[PDB]
Amino acid sequence: QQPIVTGTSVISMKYDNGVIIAADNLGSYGSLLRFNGVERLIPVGDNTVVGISGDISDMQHIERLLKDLVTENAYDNPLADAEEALEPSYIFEYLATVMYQRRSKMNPLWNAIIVAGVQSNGDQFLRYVNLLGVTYSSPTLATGFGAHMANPLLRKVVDRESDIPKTTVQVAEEAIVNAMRVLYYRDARSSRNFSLAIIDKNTGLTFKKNLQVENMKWDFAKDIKGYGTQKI
Amino acid sequence: GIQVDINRLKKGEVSLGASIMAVTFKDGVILGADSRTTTGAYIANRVTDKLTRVHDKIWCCRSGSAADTQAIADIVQYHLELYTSQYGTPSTETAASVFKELCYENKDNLTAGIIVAGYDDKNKGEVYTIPLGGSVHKLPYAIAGSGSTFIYGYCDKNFRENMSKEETVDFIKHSLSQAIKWDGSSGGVIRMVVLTAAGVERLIFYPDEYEQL
Amino acid sequence: GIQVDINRLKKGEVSLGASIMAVTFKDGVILGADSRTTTGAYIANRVTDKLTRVHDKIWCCRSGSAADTQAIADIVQYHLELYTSQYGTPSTETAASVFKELCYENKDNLTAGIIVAGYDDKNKGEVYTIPLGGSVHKLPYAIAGSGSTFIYGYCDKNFRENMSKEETVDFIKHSLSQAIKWDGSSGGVIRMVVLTAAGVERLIFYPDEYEQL
Amino acid sequence: SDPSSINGGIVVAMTGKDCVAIACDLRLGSQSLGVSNKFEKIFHYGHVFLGITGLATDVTTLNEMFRYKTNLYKLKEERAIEPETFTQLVSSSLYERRFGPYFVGPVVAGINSKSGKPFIAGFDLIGCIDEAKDFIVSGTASDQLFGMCESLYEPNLEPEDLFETISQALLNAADRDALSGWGAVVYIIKKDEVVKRYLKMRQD
Amino acid sequence: TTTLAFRFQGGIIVAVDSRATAGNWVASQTVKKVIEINPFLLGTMAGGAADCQFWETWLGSQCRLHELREKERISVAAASKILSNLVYQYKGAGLSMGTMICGYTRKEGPTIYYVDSDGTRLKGDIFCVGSGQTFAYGVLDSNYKWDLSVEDALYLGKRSILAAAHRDAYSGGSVNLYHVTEDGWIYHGNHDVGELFWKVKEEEGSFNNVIG
Amino acid sequence: MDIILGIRVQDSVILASSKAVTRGISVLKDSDDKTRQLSPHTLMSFAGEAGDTVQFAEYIQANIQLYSIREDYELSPQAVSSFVRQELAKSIRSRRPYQVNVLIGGYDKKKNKPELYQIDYLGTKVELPYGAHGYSGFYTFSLLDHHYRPDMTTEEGLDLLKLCVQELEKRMPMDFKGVIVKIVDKDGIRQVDDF
Amino acid sequence: MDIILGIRVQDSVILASSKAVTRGISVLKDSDDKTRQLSPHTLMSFAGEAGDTVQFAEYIQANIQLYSIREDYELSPQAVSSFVRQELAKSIRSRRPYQVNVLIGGYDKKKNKPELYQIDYLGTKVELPYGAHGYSGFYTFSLLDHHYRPDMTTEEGLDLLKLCVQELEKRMPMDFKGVIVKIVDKDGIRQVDDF
Amino acid sequence: QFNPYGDNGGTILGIAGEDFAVLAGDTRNITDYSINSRYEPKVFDCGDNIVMSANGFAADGDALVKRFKNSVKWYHFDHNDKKLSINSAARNIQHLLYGKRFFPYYVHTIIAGLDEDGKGAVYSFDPVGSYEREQCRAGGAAASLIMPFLDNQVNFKNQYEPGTNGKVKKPLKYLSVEEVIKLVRDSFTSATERHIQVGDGLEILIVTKDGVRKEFYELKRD
Amino acid sequence: NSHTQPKATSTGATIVGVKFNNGVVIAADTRSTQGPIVADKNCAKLHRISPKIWCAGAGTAADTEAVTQLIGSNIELHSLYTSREPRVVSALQMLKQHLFKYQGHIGAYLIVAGVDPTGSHLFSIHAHGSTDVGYYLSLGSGSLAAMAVLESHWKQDLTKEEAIKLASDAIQAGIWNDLGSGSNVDVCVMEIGKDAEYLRNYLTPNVREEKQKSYKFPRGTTAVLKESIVNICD
Ligand SMILES: *[C@@](C)(CO)[C@](*)(O)[C@H](CC(C)C)NC(=O)[C@H](Cc1ccccc1)NC(=O)[C@H](CC(C)C)NC(=O)[C@H](CCc1ccccc1)NC(=O)CN1CCOCC1
Ligand SMILES: [Cl-]
Ligand SMILES: [Cl-]
Ligand SMILES: [Mg+2]
Ligand SMILES: [Mg+2]
Repeated sequence: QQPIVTGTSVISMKYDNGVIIAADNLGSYGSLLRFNGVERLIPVGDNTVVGISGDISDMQHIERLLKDLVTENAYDNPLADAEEALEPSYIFEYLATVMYQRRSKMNPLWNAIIVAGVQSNGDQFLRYVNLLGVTYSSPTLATGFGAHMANPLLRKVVDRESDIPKTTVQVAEEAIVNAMRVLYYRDARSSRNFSLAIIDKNTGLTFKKNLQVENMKWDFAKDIKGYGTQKI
Repeated sequence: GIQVDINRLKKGEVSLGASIMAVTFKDGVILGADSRTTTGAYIANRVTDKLTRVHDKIWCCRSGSAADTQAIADIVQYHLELYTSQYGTPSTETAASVFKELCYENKDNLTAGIIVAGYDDKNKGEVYTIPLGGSVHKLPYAIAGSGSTFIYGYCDKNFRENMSKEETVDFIKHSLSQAIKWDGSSGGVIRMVVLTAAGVERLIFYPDEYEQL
Repeated sequence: GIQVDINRLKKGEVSLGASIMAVTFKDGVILGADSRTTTGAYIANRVTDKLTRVHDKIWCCRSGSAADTQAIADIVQYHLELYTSQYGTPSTETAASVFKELCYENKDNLTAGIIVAGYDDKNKGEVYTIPLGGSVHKLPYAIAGSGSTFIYGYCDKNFRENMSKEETVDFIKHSLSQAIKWDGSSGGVIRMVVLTAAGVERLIFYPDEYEQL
Repeated sequence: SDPSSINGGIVVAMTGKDCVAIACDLRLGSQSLGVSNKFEKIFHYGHVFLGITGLATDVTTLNEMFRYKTNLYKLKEERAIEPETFTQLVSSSLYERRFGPYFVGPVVAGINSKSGKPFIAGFDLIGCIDEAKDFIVSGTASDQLFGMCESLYEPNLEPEDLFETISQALLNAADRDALSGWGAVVYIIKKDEVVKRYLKMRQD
Repeated sequence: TTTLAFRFQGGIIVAVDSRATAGNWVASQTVKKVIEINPFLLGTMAGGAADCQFWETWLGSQCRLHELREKERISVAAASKILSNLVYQYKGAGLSMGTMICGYTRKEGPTIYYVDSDGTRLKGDIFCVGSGQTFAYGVLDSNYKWDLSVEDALYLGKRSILAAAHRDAYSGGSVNLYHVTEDGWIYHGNHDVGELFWKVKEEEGSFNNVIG
Repeated sequence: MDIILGIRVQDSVILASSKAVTRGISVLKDSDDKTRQLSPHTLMSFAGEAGDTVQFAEYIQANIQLYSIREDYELSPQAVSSFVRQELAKSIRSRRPYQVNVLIGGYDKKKNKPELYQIDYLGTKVELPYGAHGYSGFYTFSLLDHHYRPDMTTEEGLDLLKLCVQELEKRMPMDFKGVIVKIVDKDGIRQVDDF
Repeated sequence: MDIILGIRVQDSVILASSKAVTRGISVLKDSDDKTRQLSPHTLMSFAGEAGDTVQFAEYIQANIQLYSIREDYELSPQAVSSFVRQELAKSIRSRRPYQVNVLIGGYDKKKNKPELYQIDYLGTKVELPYGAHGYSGFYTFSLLDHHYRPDMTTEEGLDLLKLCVQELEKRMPMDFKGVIVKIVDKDGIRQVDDF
Repeated sequence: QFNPYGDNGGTILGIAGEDFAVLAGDTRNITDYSINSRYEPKVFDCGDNIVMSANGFAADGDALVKRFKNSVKWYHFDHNDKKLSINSAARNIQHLLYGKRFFPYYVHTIIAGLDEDGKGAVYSFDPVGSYEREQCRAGGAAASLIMPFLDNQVNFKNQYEPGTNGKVKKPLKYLSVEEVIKLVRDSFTSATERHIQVGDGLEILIVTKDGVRKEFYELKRD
Repeated sequence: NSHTQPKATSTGATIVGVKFNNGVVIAADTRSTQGPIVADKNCAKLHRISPKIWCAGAGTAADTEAVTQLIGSNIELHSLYTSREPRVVSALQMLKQHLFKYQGHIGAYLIVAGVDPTGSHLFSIHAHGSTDVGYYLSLGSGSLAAMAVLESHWKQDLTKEEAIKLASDAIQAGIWNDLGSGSNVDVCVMEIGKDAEYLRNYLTPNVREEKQKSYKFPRGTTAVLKESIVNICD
């Protein structure tokens, strides 16, 4: 078993009133950049966003499970849109259970997943889970290349817990958008087009589609000639 | 199916996977290339120069292994400099022959897909392509690199002989634009080198321009 | 490369390496395909029909394993016939879902790259592509098969939405012509199937015509 | 069939106030079988000391080789080789066999006779120099030695106190390694006197 | 590991080391390798630690159920066969166990059964099991007589483990002694090799290979 | 699987070596002498890969005999052992190494002391009071740890050796057809015919 | 490996079986009886994979004893051998086959004739005047081709057997610690204590 | 081909006193050469004055702890709210681990608490269930660095009484909670210096008859 | 040729190079690893090829030190032969041709930087013999963490002080986020018309805190069997 059509990095971070999460709109087929209209951020209710990387067929399977979870929660539940609504912590633990069960049957869902959201009591939720069933939480979280390149940049803003209240939504979103640009420079299986989602405890869920990487530095390339000695 | 070319590369070495092409036209010949260099899925260099000078008006496009193509191009440049000191300016055919000799005789230890392009006054613009095997093929235009697969259809339909400079630049720009769009191993800026009687001209084109073609 | 698509096949099985595509247009949708079937480098069948009916106005293009795609298409046709007996005419989306379910749940044992295309009266022409992984992708047009690699550049540059019937037929003909020219696994005649409100029309085009385009 | 862990053994070196210490175990085995409990791994050429862990045949071969090279050095230079110079000689000699290396983990220790500065250094099998103020470790219980040294070590220890620290580091590391132990030797090296002590340790 | 047990005039001597390894890493020096099944039955452990520990405590449960059902203490033969039939069901699955079931009953007398994970079950007077079994055999065989005293037999068992503890890299820690009579098993203490080696070297005058 | 033992006592060195030569499922010979005299007071026993053992032993023997003629002088056991070790140390990094393990028992006439050296095919030399190669050591070392004393006589050493052979005959899987015993002392080398 | 032999003579069947049980480089036991009595006039010797041998032998023994009680009648050696063969023939195509080879020596009371059957782990049965499993056959078969006669007595058969054991002790690589000999005849099964 | 195991690094440490017991563990979580989290706790209060940590492959570690916590819950339901003794918990964990003998939990487990005489207890487990009570145990990535230090400082190994000719050993005695925490903090700072997978933060859980207390300390973040 | 040694030291690292107004600056961390163990907590990864050409090295530690010294030796002889100050392209050419000849078996990954009569230069060399030119470059296990910072903050026309800040910030990103890198930050500045200044331990943000206890043993704690004076003199 292996992933065929794949999605690359998913990045995310916490800020004073909520969480931000982002992911590009590419479905790679090996080295071929085959599909360009792939949404890899999937909202669940008006308080959670699940970002998924890895195998896209397995992503679409998870989509259907989450869709079905909202339906099932509504059954015989008069408080489905109030006290007994789906929380980010519920949605995550469900997925984490599935991922670990599948790895334990030697038949894993190939993915790396980040569940971002805001709880009912206003607390920020951000936690990671992957094909192995491994889970962890941190002020910043990222998958694939994001882990190597985005996290370093995002940790300069929020290095520890105490930096979260000091970080505004403007500063946080700027860091995310910057990180997406760096990934476009340096990740061979990434695209310019991406989606971004903000879940705030006050202003709620804001889903931004069709964003582009901009303000790129390419001008210095013209001065670079040859690979050593060549002058022309 | 061309994963096999990448398969030939030594473990962990830098890969040139590329979108390179050379096109003859009325006034001479134009070489074109992307600027991406990869180590797996990490882009080691996003502003590479794959168009390299082996003589005043004989250049080449490099693809395959970065190390192998550089080592070869350096040796060829040495041979042609020594040729010039004894026998005067070498023909583009002569340059392609020296490339072939190195690529063919070391075909097992090398991964180098090279396009040779030059301008004589007698022979005008000429293009020779040298694939992995070490064979030589003289053509009106040539395409190569991992990204070239995606533009065989486009280039065959759109290429005409005796094009103008502006038409040839548009042909190369549109072609490499598509190759870059579809090939993950290709990207960055589009470098070009114009070879005519007038001299040598370097051109560059940035993403903001060519992406929205 | 294309190898790991063909590296999937079981030893000795018939290969459906292909040049298949489906294109939506003003009046509906058109499916297109070559007619070549190979066992290694031997052409087992030069007049194959890769465009197959799963319902009156829901057809599919097959690529990958001949056996696997046939077995799948037969099961889908059975499901949609049983669907029609109980719930009436199924949507093109419904057909694509049944294809996905079979391809995804049996992704390890199967090699089937299927394009689903159909005509509703409400939804007009629709195209869904289902690659090896078993994922579904709804698109304005789709290309697939070993020969599709060579026409990504051409098709992206030349495709427009809301084309006429004659324009779409020319678009498919020129595209598959190039795919056939460059891909050894593709060849023979170019079959097409037109899906509109008028009905179902079969078209064929022979080498003597399309080769010299 | 891993050359570095057939025979087993350990070496450790430390610095102190105007002194250095170098210590080693005495075991030589053939995998599980203990064969000799008298196999010393520390040698000296003039005032420069060299400890060597790893494949025993190479330990012996390198000792004979550096005895050879330091003797010719002395005849031509008309002086004893210094630790800094000897360290470079070991590095050169190991890298000369880059693609057919001696399977060893050598450790240099000594005091420079001119400047009086305490000096220690370690190498990998192909001659990569590892210089350190505090301590150097080598052998099949290197992980254990790293742990003991990092916690027990403090700078500017007197020779008598330094002896206790290095001895406790070696003993407790050796007892957590199956292929190391069976006795131990500790060298305490001052500017112009050198004391050699054999430690009592558990013989299993 | 190194474990042994031998039969003699005055019953059965059982002796084991206490080391546990994970490759060349010495993980523990204080492992109990003798399991006390009941006042008349002992079991030794060698091989996979978990396998031995788990299945021999399980064996003790099966022996208890026997005496509840049959109103009589289980025989050594029957107890050993429960274990040998169990591991035989897991043959090929990768269990690693080298055990000895030692005990006394009226009908059998003092009896020792070797039982290993590839299904072998053997009755016998002398057995040494483990990575250092050969080292123990060398000392034990060359000094063994049926007419040994309880004092001499206890010492020979202790000395045979010590010999193996010394030479075998994967044996050591401390020696646990047991003596089995008609009245049941009797524990004869934990003996650390740290002190025991030097005590034995001085008093016995042996171990001349070592720097005294 | 080939048994070679060595015991150094007060005034002599005793080497015991198995007589069996086995190929496949057949014992081709049961009276083989796995040793060569290097010099009047130096004896080397050997065991390992077929062919290599005798080829190596005789090659060393020739070199030591050449030295004796040239200098009209016998090399010390320490000197011979160092020469042998270096040859094996060269060998291990050759195209095809000698897969031979040896024991060198000698009497140094200048020191008036017996000496026993154990060298493996890698070139790993150790001086020992008692030594063994192959699987024999797994039994004999622990046995000798117990029974050996440094001040023993040659007769006490032979009884100590009998104790080893008995144990090996009891617990070894293969029939090695007994041993040939030889004693090295101040009066040279001699063979014990009845063992 | 393990040695199991069988010789059918005029009025009896003689089975010889090695006493050694070896694991690794240690002979764990030198008095092992590699046989089980299936019925008063039927004896089965066995050799092969550790554990499997005794587990198989006892399983057969139980089944034959169950038959004897049920029918109050002893099964003929031919009938027992056929039952054993079928069990091995089933076994070889199982998930984990019994890797056991056996010799079945019996005295048929109805025919008043001794019978010897050789069955391998595949379920390959043959009735023979003399038989052997493992590497033993490579020596004993040719020896018995020469010395065996069909009309021999039990005493002549034991001398013929001694000749086999001597040859094996001379030319076999492994020490198999002698053999336990048992005789099957009209008066049942008995063991020769001094061999 | 799919590999179901992974290494999440980290290291843990248990020490037992006279009337108390500590179970410490760093808060860093890693994969390969990347840091996943600087604060991800892996030492858990499981109720009945039992603290537990299962270091190694975090997914298996979490699954095990989760299952033991649940085992404690069902022990109360089935046996009239009886307190689960540390020795009983240890045996129960053995069966959890050995239950997956042929597809193991890749973890080194340590539990700590008080025995039924009120005295400090530490139990340690291998991946397949073999267990042993000890005064002292380090587990995880830096176990080989810390463990010999503990042999020397807790159990006074290789230390003799000065002037007694190496004849009289240093006498064993229980350590105070203050002295034990000193050894823990020094063990982890040393392990942080020399092991790349160890750092960020240290979380100690102390268990006395009064309950379970926590203490946190910063560690180097490189 | 031997296909790798696992025992051979191969340190994790973060080395970078940044070009500025009147020259070039390189920097590095100071951790040397053995597997997961930190062997040296303050090694020097910045090497001198010539007075004004310096070389940062990652990969197989023995190969980077050995190859930098060999080329440095030949560069010195070349400088004396030609009566000229050595050029960076000469070191570049000699390094790549050596590394290429061994087909990657010499695992040296280098950032070369310096000044010479031609101007200021910055190159990178990979083990297989390929070379790259750039204004900003990063190698080592923490190259991605460093390059993320370089891509975020680098601009054209950097000053000396800005380049040192950018370089050390890139190394810090490796120190904190990459497990292979750590400890201190070394820097070397090479400006045109001036001597190159080597700033050993330019930053030390990872100082070991005071230990809770002293582990100085009472004298006599260790049991001893034999004492003897060793003769070092003739
Ligand atoms: C002598 C000492 C050696 O043979 C004895 O035989 C003892 C027997 C006593 C303990 C009963 N044997 C061992 O000590 C035994 C050796 C061994 C190891 C593995 C398989 C067979 C035999 N040691 C163990 O079993 C250790 C005991 C631990 C240290 C308490 N356990 C392990 O090595 C475990 C589990 C092994 C295992 C077996 C089957 C399936 C899965 C796992 N492995 C680890 O702990 C892995 N790892 C090693 C490095 O440290 C981190 C954990
Ligand atoms: Cl390049
Ligand atoms: Cl078909
Ligand atoms: Mg064709
Ligand atoms: Mg030992």
